[PDB]
This record gives sequence, C-alpha cells and structure tokens, in this order.
Amino acid sequence: FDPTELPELLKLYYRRLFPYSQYYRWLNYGGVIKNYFQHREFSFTLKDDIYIRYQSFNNQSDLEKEMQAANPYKIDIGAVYSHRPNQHNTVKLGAFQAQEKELVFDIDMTDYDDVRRCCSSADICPKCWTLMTMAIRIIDRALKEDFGFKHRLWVYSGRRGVHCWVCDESVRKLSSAVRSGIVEYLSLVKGGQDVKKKVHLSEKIHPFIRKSINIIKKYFEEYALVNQDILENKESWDKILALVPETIHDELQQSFQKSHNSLQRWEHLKKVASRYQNNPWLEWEIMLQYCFPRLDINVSKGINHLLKSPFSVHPKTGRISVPIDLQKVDQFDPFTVPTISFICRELDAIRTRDYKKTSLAPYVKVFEHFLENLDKSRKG
Ligand SMILES: [Zn+2]
Repeated sequence: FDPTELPELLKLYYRRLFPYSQYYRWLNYGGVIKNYFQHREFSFTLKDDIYIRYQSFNNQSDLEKEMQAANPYKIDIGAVYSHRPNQHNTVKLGAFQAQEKELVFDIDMTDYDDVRRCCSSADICPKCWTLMTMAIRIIDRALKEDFGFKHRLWVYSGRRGVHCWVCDESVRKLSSAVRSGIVEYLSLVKGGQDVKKKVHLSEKIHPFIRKSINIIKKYFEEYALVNQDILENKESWDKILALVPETIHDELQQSFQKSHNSLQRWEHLKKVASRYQNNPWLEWEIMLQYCFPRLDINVSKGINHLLKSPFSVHPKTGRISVPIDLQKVDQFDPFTVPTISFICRELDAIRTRDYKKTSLAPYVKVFEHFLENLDKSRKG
C-alpha cells in the first residue's frame, strides 16, 4: 500500500464508499431524543496533521458535505454535549458539558510488548494476534454476561488493535466514576516497568477471573508454548521465574535444562507450582500476566474522550477500521482486512449499493445487524 495515493483515495472513498446512512442511523439513535446527533462532537485531522475538534453537524447531508469537503485523514468521535460544539465559543464558561457518550475500550498490542516475543511496538503477526482474540472474548463476555450490555460494536483499529463501543441507552449516561469502576472490575494486570510481577491472585477467585482463565486455557498451549515459546531458553524463562517465589527457582531451572520444549517445561512448572501450594495460584498468575488484556483507564473513564471512528482509514496501512463479527472472532484476520486502495480498485471496475459490490460489504453487514438490534431495543 502506498500512502501517496491516499489523498486521492480519500476523495473517492468519502464520496462513494463511506456508509453515511448506517453511520447516521447509528449516531442519531432513531431520533427519539432531539439534538443528539446535532450535539455530537467530531474531530478531523487533515493533511499536514492539521487538527480540529468541536465539529458538529445538522444532519447526514451536512456531514456528507463537510466530510467530502475536508477529506480528513483521521476521524474521531466524541461526546454528546450540552450545546452544539460548533457554538462552543458562544457558550458561557461552566455550561459547556460533555453529557453522554458510548462506553469505549481501546486494546493495543503494544501493551503486550513485555510478554510477546515475535513483535514489538506497532508490529503485529499471526502469532501474537491471538492475544486480541482472547481480549475480545474475555472482555465481551464480561460486558454481555456480567454487565448485561446488549449493544457492543467491536472495530479493528487499522493496525495494532481493537476498539469496543458499548452503545446501550443506559450505558451512554454512565458517570465517569462508574466507567472507571467498570475498568477496575475488568483489570487484572497492574504495574508499569519497575514491577516485574503484574498479577496477584487472592485465595478466593472471583468468577470473572475464573471465566477469563478458562477462556485463556483454551488458547494458552498453542499461543504461548508453541508459537511464542515463552520457555524456549533461559533469557525467556527467567522472566517467568521472576513471577514465582525464589524457593522453586533452582528446581525449575534444572527441569528446564533437562527438557526439550516449552510444553514439557510448562508441565514441569505446573507440578512444582502445584506442590508449592500445599505448604499460590502461580500458574494462573503467569497465564494472566502473559495473556490477559491491559486496559487504559483514561480511554474509558472520560465522557469527553475522542476515539477513532469506525470506517476510518489508517494513514499508513490503508486498512479500514472495520467492524468485527463476534461470531467469527477466531477467524478474524487483520491482514485480509480491506485497504482503501483495494476497495477503490474494486469500485473502478464496474448508487446507494456500490459498497455492497466491494469487499467492504460484510463488515457493513455486521454494522447493520448491530444497528438492527439497536432499533429493536428502542422499540421492545
Ligand atoms: Zn507477532
């Protein structure tokens, strides 16, 4: 993909491919509440990194217009405010308030750099992507079963990770404190870089943790012991020994030297750890520390947080911020995700149905099913 064709591709994409209809369907929420879409903040990042926020629009047409006119490189969605963001200059200090917004999560592969061996920073590969899969399943399960959130839209970030938009009516009215509490409930991996051991479990295991572990169990052998090979050599297995008491270090060190692969060594770790318990949950603390999601509280805490819009175009990979079908989550592949050049290619090889003829269609379908359930909930 070539980022210089981009300003030309954006023109076309924003004119004949970006699903404005479904977009407005989403953000207008069936018109039940007035000025909801009209009080929504957007922000655009234009060429040469020109950043503008407090963008608001009268309706879908105004949006189509200003977007096609600006042709932004980045689009971020924000809160629904007390007034129209456009007019924020006209509002007296103290009355311009973010009032409602979807509950959002940002999962970023870069946050796993201390426990994945294949890549670092913004690099991703099929061997580490399984981490997202566990993250989506682990978290979405909690949002659905523990919290009863019914309308959850998962979106590819374009390069390094995934977003979740929780859009239930009661959720959009959640205070920053409750949001922060939901993040604290979901969070198990605590610490920065000074701290080598980021997971400590109590004698009693809360169901969320149990159900998260059981999801990780299903993936751990292939992800961690085979593909990542976290016990390949001493440099790697010392990092794991750093997460367990010193009194079992020597025993494990020898059993690791005498062993041939990570499966054997993990199986040894299990037996020694289990034996350590009798006279605690080391295995699970290690699995969690190596596979459980890391969550930035600042992303989900603030009602005024601006997050990458679905169907944005990634300035470098060219990939589309596409919705993720929760039913096929294990089959999701960020490397076969449509790029803008590909869907413009498809378009220039054939009115409101042009995108259906592109590879963009099934993701818009996922988005439409997300919208349909959203209507049904408003009705009954
Ligand atoms: Zn990788």
